[PDB]
Amino acid sequence: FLILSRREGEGITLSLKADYPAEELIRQLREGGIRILVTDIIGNQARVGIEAPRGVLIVRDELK
Amino acid sequence: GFLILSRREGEGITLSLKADYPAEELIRQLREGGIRILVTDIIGNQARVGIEAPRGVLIVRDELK
RNA sequence: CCCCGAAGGAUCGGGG
RNA sequence: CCCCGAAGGAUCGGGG
Repeated sequence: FLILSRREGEGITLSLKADYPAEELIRQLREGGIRILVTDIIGNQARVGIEAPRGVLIVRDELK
Repeated sequence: GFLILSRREGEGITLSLKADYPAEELIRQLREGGIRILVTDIIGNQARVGIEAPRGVLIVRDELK
């Protein structure tokens, strides 16, 4: 699980790591799947959790 | 053009890839689009969440099985 | 409730 | 600010 705070209007982008083997990934999902939990909301700040095979990159949008 | 659904503290979303979509085809769609996650709005107890993703992926609120 | 941070895979960290 | 919906790909619909 990875945890980041977003406000209204802020996003999160899920590329997939360039290196990892193509087929490799696909099974982990057909089995695993990606999990998006909204672990706690407070005032203006949503606090999200993301759980994803290690071949997916997760970046807050403001990281280019 | 993405998918909108409200969640509360502790509520989730699970992203499946449709069982019929080809293995090799999906990859193409992420390689060129990624999957995006906007928090469109926050109001009180409920978070409003936008998710943009290739028809290859099934977006379901965690409480539908 | 604010504020600030977070290249972080952790249900993140720090301040009023 | 609440309520309740939402198998829905649409920055979702309904009531105070």
